[PDB]
Amino acid sequence: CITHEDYLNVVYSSSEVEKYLQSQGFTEHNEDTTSNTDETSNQNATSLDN
Amino acid sequence: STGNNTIDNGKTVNKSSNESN
Repeated sequence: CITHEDYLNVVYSSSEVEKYLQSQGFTEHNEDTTSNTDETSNQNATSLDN
Repeated sequence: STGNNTIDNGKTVNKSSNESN
C-alpha cells in the first residue's frame, strides 16, 4: 500500500505534454453622424452685339 | 461674310461664389 505503481508504460523519455486552451469575446459599437451645410451664388453678365 | 457680311461680338461675365461647412 504505496503508490509506486510504475510497472507498466514507463515513459520518462521526457515526453512533455502541453495543452493550450484559449477563448475570446469581443463586441464593438459605432455612431457616426455628419451634417453638411452649403449654399452658392453667381452672376451672369452676358452680352452680344450682332 | 456672304458672296451683307454680318458681324457679332459677345461678352459674358459669370462669377459664382460658394461655401460649405
